[PDB]
Amino acid sequence: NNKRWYFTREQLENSPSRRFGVDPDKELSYRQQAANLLQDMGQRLNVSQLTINTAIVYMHRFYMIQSFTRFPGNSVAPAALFLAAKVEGQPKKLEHVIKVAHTCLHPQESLPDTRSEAYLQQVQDLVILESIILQTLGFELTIDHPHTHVVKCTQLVRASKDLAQTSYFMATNSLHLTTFSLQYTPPVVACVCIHLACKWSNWEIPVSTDGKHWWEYVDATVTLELLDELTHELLQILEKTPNRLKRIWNWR
Amino acid sequence: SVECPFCDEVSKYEKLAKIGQGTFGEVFKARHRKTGQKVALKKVLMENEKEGFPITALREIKILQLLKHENVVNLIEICRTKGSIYLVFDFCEHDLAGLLSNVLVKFTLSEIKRVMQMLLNGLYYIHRNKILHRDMKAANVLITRDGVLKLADFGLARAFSLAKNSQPNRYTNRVVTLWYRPPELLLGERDYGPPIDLWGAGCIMAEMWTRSPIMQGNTEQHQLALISQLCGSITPEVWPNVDNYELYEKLELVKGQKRKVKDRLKAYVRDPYALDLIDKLLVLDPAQRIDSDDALNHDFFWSDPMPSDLKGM
Ligand SMILES: CNc1nc(C)c(-c2nc(Nc3cccc(N4CCCNCC4)c3)ncc2C#N)s1
Repeated sequence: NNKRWYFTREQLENSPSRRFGVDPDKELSYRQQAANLLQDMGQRLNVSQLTINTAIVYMHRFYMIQSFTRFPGNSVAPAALFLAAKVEGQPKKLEHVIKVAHTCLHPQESLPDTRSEAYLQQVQDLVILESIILQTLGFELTIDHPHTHVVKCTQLVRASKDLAQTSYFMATNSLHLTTFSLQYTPPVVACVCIHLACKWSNWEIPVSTDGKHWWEYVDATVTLELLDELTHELLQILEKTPNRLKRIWNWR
Repeated sequence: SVECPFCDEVSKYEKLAKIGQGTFGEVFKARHRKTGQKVALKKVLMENEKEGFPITALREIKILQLLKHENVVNLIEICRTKGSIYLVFDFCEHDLAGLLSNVLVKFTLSEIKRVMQMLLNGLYYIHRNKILHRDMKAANVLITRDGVLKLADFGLARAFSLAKNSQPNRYTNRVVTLWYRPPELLLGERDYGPPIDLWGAGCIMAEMWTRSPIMQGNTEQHQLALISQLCGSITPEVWPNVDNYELYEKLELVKGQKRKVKDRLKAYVRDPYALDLIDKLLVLDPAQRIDSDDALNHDFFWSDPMPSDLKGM
């Protein structure tokens, strides 16, 4: 139903992985790395950032049910991306996804003879995994992403091409870096991204003439207390991430 | 074996009887083992399917999940097997193709009105939600034991979108059963929309009296011939710019024909309003063809005898 894929913090501590002894910190990486592998493959497969984001959410959700100890991220990412491309209508071929995943995971290694038994096996493994993903997610594949909501909001507040692009950037990075997707509705995450991008640009959105703050035009539930708590959490991890901030840093 | 909270084994249902031997995939009537709830099972076919789970099935599932309406069949859940996959639907007692092909079964004008009303209402809903059904036919219309009509079989359905930028949509031309297929498609259109479903609505409406598909072509050319013998012949006068399919010439369509829609059906139908509505559904130019909204407003639904419930039968 509606609260099915949103979890309390307390629920996030008791994840399938913990259960099997994976520290919270360790688990987080595992996620960030899967998101990285997705981003890398997706770019070479030439699929949209939207499709990559979809596979990332699939991955996030998958691991609220399954454990990294049983299903390693290097196995799941390709299957997830394979699925997300089919769903987002940018289908990429099974053999092609296999190839690209191989070079990413094993840059030096040499692709197996497609005639081989070893290769036929990995083809079959991807298909099996896609099916385990479909079933774990219970066939719920339509994903709402913050980005839809970002665009709408950043137009309504007449942000510069720059501010808007920075907010879209925050959105994409929230998926790679955080479990916000498992906790907050996309529209709320969109507000968090726009807020942070403002802070980072020194931009301030003028309080409407009604005395209503912008986010109130966006989500009823949202409060500034929540926004500051969240932008802080997001900014912290951006700071840990080598070179990420450099990308939005005003070098002048 | 592995954690699977949200995908139940289909064994929770007990198979009663096949009910779809030759219509697409195998379809079963079944019974929930605890509650007795009757449902329909459809297995997802895997005939290579060398590309994992069929992209076609993903599309249908996505669409079934989106569409929630009294006149649209309801996907309850998807079940695994322990390997296959099944779409589980609420069961519907009747099928309009069946009821119509049954000499015992009889409709009053009042009920026929009601049927058309529900059908048109279902179309209005799916279109409003940017979905084209693409397989309008009697056999894909169901009716529940309580007389509620449901649009079924979204296996060829597809989302659509508007314009844009003067770049035409390039949707698939190979859509819709031949007998129910609109002129546009037969003339090679790939930038079509909701009007194709309404053409089908027309064919079905007429079928409510004739008890048989009005235009049973054998090939596209035969179909186009039949359509011309009924709706007049395809003329840039009748259908502005029709002349610009690279298939206008190749078709070499008949050109003496004049519109006989109301004359040829005059016999069976009788009711003036019914004939008028059918005439406005079976219009050649998709752009002059009535839409579900206007159709629902048509005097056919607002004159005596007013539309009534499906009692008995
Ligand atoms: C057209 N393909 C279909 N798939 C499903 C799952 C269908 C369906 N069918 C019923 N009940 C029902 C009752 C009487 C007859 C039939 N069939 C036989 C005659 C022609 N072929 C198809 C219809 C089916 N209830 C719910 C669903 C659903 N979804 S029909």
